[PDB]
Amino acid sequence: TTYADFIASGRTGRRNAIHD
Amino acid sequence: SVKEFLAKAKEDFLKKWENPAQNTAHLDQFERIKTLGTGSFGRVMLVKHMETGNHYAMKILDKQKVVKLKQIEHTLNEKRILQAVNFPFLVKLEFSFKDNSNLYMVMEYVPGGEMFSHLRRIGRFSEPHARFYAAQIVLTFEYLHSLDLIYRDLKPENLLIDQQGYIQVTDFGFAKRVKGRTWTLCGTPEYLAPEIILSKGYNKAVDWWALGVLIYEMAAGYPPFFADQPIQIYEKIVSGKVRFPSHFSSDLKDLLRNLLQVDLTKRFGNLKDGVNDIKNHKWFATTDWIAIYQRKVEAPFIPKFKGPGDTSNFDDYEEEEIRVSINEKCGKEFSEF
Ligand SMILES: c1ccc(CNc2ncnc3[nH]cnc23)cc1
Repeated sequence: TTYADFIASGRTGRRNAIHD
Repeated sequence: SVKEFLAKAKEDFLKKWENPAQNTAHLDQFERIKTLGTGSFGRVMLVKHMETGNHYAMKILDKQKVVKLKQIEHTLNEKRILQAVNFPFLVKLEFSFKDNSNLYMVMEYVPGGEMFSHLRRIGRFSEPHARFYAAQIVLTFEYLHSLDLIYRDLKPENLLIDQQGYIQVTDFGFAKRVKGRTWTLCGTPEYLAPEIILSKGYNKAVDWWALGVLIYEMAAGYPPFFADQPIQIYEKIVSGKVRFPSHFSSDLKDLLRNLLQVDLTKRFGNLKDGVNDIKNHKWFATTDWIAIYQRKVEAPFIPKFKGPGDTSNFDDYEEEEIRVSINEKCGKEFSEF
């Protein structure tokens, strides 16, 4: 499922901003 | 009347924008308690103002780190804008000052924690729960955009939940006052509009795309474009192929298709009717806009608070002691702060 793919991803924690 | 409210709000903003408050407190007036959240330039700490007994959230920026990261102008934008704005869903800046080493922004303490924490724990919000939050973002952006401000960092991490279960927008590090188009590559990978990824000149419509990402994430429990690496997220966004959970209402999907519109001539918030295309959309039919602004709508979720100064709605962070150099650093870079 998409939920299981999200939960197993490395992007479920607080996401950092990007710049420049 | 919205036009009338906004014109008066603009008069108020312009006076503070043209004549900014500066050096309104000193570090030794606050007792440092605990770190509420972190960043590239320092931290946001729970503090206690000794004279009043009030608790505040103090953002600390190391001037040398700001300079190294080429965030000087963005930092000056953050403080200049925050001290000038006034809206129920924007965190108040109580004080600002600087010392030899750092920049300080003392803001209203929001004890309920980040929307991010509650969303990840619970999994997803129901459509009425998501609609309640989305409505507050819609009004906040209508207010910011009317003042020529682009927010550029919408995400659950930056949305705090107050004692009344209402949103307080925090972190103005990418906020900018712009009448035309702008070019800076900034924001969060999952929330970036295709215009930003494609190094095009962009405007306020990027905030409306970010609103589409937020509504989707609150109602699905995961964002519409995710992958392990930002480059893979960018490929998904530029295609803009969006798949919706089966549980999303037909009205929710229609709103999201208009918000996550790669074509700027078709994006809601960007058309001739502006924000009204969003506010009058079927998914918002049950929303009383005036009652949202007035905070008279009952919140679907009220956080727990075990008295003043409690931090349990926030994660724990490693503490680093504040060192203030004997020598002034980056004086000229930050003179207007
Ligand atoms: C980035 C996003 C969120 C946080 C947590 N801030 C925060 N927490 C509590 N009260 C506040 N008022 C002003 N800001 C805050 C820190 C960094």
